[PDB]
Amino acid sequence: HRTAPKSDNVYLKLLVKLYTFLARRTDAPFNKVVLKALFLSKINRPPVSVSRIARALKQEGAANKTVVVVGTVTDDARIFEFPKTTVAALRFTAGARAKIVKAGGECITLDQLAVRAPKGQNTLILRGPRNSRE
Amino acid sequence: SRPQVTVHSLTGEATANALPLPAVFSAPIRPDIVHTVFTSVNKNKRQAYAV
Amino acid sequence: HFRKHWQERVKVHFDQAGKKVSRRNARATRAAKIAPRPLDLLRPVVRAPTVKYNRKVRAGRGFTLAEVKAAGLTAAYARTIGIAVDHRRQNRNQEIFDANVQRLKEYQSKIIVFPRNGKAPEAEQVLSAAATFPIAQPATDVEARAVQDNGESAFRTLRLARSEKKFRGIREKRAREKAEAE
Amino acid sequence: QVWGSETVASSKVGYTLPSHIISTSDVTRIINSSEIQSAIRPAGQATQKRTH
Amino acid sequence: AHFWKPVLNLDKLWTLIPEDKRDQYLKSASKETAPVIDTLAAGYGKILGKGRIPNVPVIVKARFVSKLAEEKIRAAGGVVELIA
Amino acid sequence: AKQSLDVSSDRRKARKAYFTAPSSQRRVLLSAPLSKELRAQYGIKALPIRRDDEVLVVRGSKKGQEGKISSVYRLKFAVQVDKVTKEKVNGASVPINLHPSKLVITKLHLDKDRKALIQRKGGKLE
RNA sequence: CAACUUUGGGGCCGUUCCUUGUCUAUGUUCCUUGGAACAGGACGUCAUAGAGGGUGAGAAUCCCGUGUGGCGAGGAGUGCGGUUCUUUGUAAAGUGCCUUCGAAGAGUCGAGUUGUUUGGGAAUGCAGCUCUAAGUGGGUGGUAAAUUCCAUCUAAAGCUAA
RNA sequence: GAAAUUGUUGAAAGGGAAGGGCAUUUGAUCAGACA
RNA sequence: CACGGACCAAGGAGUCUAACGUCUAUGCGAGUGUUUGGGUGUAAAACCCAUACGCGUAAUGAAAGUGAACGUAGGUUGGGGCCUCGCAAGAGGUGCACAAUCGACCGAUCCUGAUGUCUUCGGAUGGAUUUGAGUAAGAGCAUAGCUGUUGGGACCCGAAAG
RNA sequence: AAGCUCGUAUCAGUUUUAUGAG
Repeated sequence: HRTAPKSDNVYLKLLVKLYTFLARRTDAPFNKVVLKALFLSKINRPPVSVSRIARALKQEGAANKTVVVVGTVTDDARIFEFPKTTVAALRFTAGARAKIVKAGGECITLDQLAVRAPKGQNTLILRGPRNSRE
Repeated sequence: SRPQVTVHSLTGEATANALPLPAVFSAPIRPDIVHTVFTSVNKNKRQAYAV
Repeated sequence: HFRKHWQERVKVHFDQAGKKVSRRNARATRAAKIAPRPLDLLRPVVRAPTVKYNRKVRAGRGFTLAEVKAAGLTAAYARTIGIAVDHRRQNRNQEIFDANVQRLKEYQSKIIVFPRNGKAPEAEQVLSAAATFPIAQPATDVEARAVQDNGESAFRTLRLARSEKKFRGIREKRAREKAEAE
Repeated sequence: QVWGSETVASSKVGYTLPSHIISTSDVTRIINSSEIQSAIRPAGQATQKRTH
Repeated sequence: AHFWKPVLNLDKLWTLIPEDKRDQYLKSASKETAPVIDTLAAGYGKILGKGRIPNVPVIVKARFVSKLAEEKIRAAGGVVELIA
Repeated sequence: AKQSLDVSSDRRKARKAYFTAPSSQRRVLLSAPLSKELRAQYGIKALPIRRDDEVLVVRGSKKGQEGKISSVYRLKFAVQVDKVTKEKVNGASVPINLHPSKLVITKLHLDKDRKALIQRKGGKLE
C-alpha cells in the first residue's frame, strides 16, 4: 500500500495534506477514495470525458449531484447540449472549462468542494476507462 | 478587482498615479517545473568536448 | 542498421546556428548590393499534382510565355523587371491563366522602373515581394447555400461507375460481337 | 498584452495562461473556515500521556 | 499517393466550423441557407458513419461516402456533393 | 564590455601576445604616466619612455627616489634609472629593473618627433 | 504591310569592400599590515569604457587594450551616386497582321548473350562481343508477352554562379 | 617536497615467530569544568 | 597442494549513442510536437512564428473493396462511492471503473437473392458451433529520469589468423 | 513491485468426524 505520493507538484501535495486530515477526522468513505485516487499515477488517473459526465448525470436523481473527478477533464464534440451543474476536478482543459460555463454550470476546484461538501454529500465519483490503454 | 500597484519615478516618490496588476502574477508557482526546465535549458549553451 | 562502420561518417549539425547568421548576412549583403530591388522574383500560383495535394496551390517556378503575352509584354523584359519564366510549362486551365495574369497586372501596377539613363530617385526598398503578393488559396464556395436533392443517394453513383469501368471492355465486346453478326 | 488575461485572449497563437488547481495556496485558512469545522468530530491531544 | 483516404466519422463534423458559426447554424433548420463543409480542404477524403447527429439539414462536400452516412445526412435534410 | 569579433578575452592568448611581442610593441607597453604638473603643462596623461628622461618613483621599496634613465631593457620589460642601484657584496653595483607603470616623469628629453607626438595626442606644450 | 519605342563608350571624384596606421575618459589622495599594495577601512571619480593582460599578491580609476566615434595612407573594383568629354545612328533590337518553310546530332538509340551492379523482383544501369535501324519518327510509363490507344518528352554535342 | 625505504637521538619490548580482538595494570601523553 | 600476490604513490575497468518497450513526474489534453527553416537578438543562448509533415482519433480482409447506435450506446449478475429510511444494525434506489455472461453493430467466409435492369449488371432481406487485439459518449502526443532489449569496440585487457 | 477486488479474508507441509482408492 501507499502512504504518500511520488509527485512534487506542490499544490497536489497540499491537497493531500488536506484530505489526509479529513480522512483522519471525519471518516466518511468519500475522502479515502479521493485520497487513494490522488496518490496514483497518470495512467491510473485517466481522463474523464464530459460526455461520460452527462451519461452518468442521466442517472435517476442525478441532476444536481456535484460530480467529482480526481483526474483531468476533456471536452467532447460528440454531443451538443449539456446540463448546468457544478463539477469539481483537478485539471479542467480549456475546451471544457469553456463548454461548462457555456451551458451555465461552474467548473470548481477541489478545495472549494471540500468547503461545500466535505463529507461526500450530494456527490458522485467517476474513474475513466483504463482498457482503452494498450 | 486587480487590486492596485503604485509607481515611482527616476528620483523616486510614491506618485499619485497607480495601476492594476495584469492578472499574470496570480499564476501559480511550480518550482518542479522550473527545475526540470532550467536543467534542460542551461545545457543548450554548450559546446562539444571530445578527445 | 549499424553493422557497417558508420562511426567515421557522422554529420552533426552544430553549425545550424552559424549557418543561419551567415545566411542572414548573405541575404542582407545581396540586398544591399541589389539595393532597390526586392531580393526575390515574382513567382506564380500553381495547383499541385498527386490528388492528395491537388486542393492546395504552390508557388511554382515561372509564369508562362503565354500568360506574359496576355499581359502584353515579353519574357525578355520580364526577367529584367523582376519576373520569372518557365517555358516547358503549359497552361491548360483558365482560372489559373487568369490568376497568374492578375498577379502580373498587380505587379506592373505596383512597381516603378527606372530609366537606363538614370537620375536615380529615392526608392526606399522592400526586402521581399512574396509578402506583398502572397500566394492565395482561392474560394470554392461561400459558407451558406440552399439544399437541393436528386434522389440518387450519392453512393449508387460511385458504385455503378465502378461497375461500368470494370466491365467496359466486356460490354464493348458484347456490342462488337453482336455488331459484326452477318 | 503579451501574456494574456481573461479579457485579452493571449496575444499569442492558441495559448492560454495555465490553470490553478486550487483556489489558494493555504490550508490553515481553509480548515479554519467554519462550515468545514462544523463537520469535524474533535481532536485528541497529540501528545499521549504514558500509561504503564 | 493513390492511398490517401483518411476517414472522418460523422461524429466530429462541426469542429470544421471554427467556433462561431457553429451556433448560428445550430439554431437554424435552414434549407435555404445551410452551411457548406469541405472535407477535402480540411484534409479528409472519405466519410464513414459512426456517430449520431442533429437533424439540422447541412451541406457536405466530399468524394467517398458510406450508406449510413448519406442516409443520416438526408435524414437531417442535408446532402452530399460528389466532387472529385 | 567586448562587443566585437576580432579581439580576445583569453589568458592563453594575451600572455603570449605580451611576452612574445616585438620591441615596437613593448615601446608602447612600457608606457608611463606624467606628473600632474606636466599634465597641466602638456595636456596629456601618459607617454612612452626614453633613455634621456628624468623621473621620480612613486611605488615599491624605492619610493621617493628619482633620477635619469641610463637604459631601457625591453627584453625584461624594465627600465634602469641611475642613482637607484644595489651594492653587491663585492663593492660592485647593479642597476634595478622597474616597470614604468610605477614611475612618474618630472622632465623629458623632447625631440621634433616628441613635439609632433604631443600634438598628435592633444598637445598644450607651449 | 504598318507604324511606334529604346540604346553606347571613356576618364574625374565621392561612396561601398579589403589591408591597414593613428587618436579618442576617470585617484595613484589619507590610514593600517606587509619586503612590496593590486589586500582591509575611509573619501572620491569616469562609464555606449567594470571584457582581458601586465606591473614586487584579487587593480575599472598605474599602463596597454576594451567601448564609442573620427582622422588619414595604400589597394581591388564597376557595385551605384554625382561629375565631366565623346554620338553612336541612315547601325542594332522589340513589337502585331498575311504567306512559305521550319534543316533539329549514328557503330549511336534499341534487341540478343556474357560478366558486374542495384532496393529493381520474369531481367534496372554499366562495360565487352554480335546484329544494327526509322523520321506523321524515336525513348519512357518499375510484371511478363502479341496488338491498339493515351500522356509526357526530344536522345546520341556542349558551358555556367549561390 | 607525501609513501615505500634509510639513518641518528629519545622511550619501550624480545627464549623457535610477528601482527589483530575482549578487559585491565605499568609508563608516557591529553581535552573538557569547578566560577 | 589450482591460480595471482615483494613494497609505495599515481593511473586503471558497465560508459556514449541510434531505434524499440515498460514504469513514473510534467505540459497540453481530440488533439499534440517552436528549433529542417523564417524573424528577431545584449548573439552558438533566449524570445516569436507561417505553412506542410509525423503519431493518434477505424478497422478489416489475399486483395478488388467495404466500413461502427434497433435500443435512454442494450440486457442480467457482482460491484467502490453517493442518496433515501432507520439513533443503530440493516433494507431499498442509483449504480463509474473493472470482471463474467448473453445479445446487437461493423469487416471478412458460406447460403438466400428482392425494387430495378444497356440481359447482364446490381445487391434488398435473413441466416453459420466462423473470426478481429474492433464498435459500444474518444485519450493520446511530446520532453526528461530510472532501468531494460538488440546492434554499435560495448564492463576492460588477452587467440593463433586472412 | 504497480494496480483491481475482498477483509475477517479465503485458508493450513496439521489433527478429529465421515468415507473412498490402496
